[PDB]
Amino acid sequence: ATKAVCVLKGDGPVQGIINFEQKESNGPVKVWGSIKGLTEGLHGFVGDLGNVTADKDGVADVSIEDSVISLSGDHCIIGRTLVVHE
Amino acid sequence: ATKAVCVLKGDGPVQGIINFEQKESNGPVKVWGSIKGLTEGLHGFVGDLGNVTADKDGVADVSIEDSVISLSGDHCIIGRTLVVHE
Amino acid sequence: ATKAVCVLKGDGPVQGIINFEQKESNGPVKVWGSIKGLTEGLHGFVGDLGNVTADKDGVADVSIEDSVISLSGDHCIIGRTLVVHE
Repeated sequence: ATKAVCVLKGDGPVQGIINFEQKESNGPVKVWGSIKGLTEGLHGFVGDLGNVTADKDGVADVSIEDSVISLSGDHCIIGRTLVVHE
Repeated sequence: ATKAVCVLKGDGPVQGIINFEQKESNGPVKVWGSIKGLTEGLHGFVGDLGNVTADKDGVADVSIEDSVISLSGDHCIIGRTLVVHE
Repeated sequence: ATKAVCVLKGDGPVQGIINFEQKESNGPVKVWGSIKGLTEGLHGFVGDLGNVTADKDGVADVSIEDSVISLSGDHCIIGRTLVVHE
């Protein structure tokens, strides 16, 4: 099979198969999400209240996430500031 | 099979298969998320209240996450500041 | 099988399979998330209230996480400051 990702025979759910091949990427990558799996029965081969949680909160005014910023020059300031000339 | 990720035979759920191959990446990568698995029965081969939790909180004004910033030059300041000339 | 990650036969849930191959990466990588597994029955081969917790809190004004910053030059300051010329 030489190179082969996610090779299988039979049954059973398969979820979340990711193949990344980068050549001089120079960038941000974000993989995220929640997975839930269950197998029952399986004869001849009780309910649980639950929840998976991956949220977020928080209040701001300047928020940068998974971004690329480039500000080259003079007086490159991030956030509040005060510049007075003469 | 030479090179083979996630090779299997039979049953059972498979979740979260990630293959990363980078050549001179020079960048940020973020993998995140919660997984829950359960197997029952399996004959001839009680409910539990639960929850998985991966959240976040906090308040700010300048927030940078998983980013790439480049500010080259004079007077490169991050945060509050005060610059007076003459 | 030469090179083979996650090779198996039979049953049972499989979660969180990660393959990283970097050549001159020069970057940040973040893997995170909570996993819960349970196996019951298995004949012929009591509920527990629980929770897994991986959150975070804290308040700031300048917050940088999993980022790449490069500020080359004169007067490169991170945080509050005060610069007076003449």
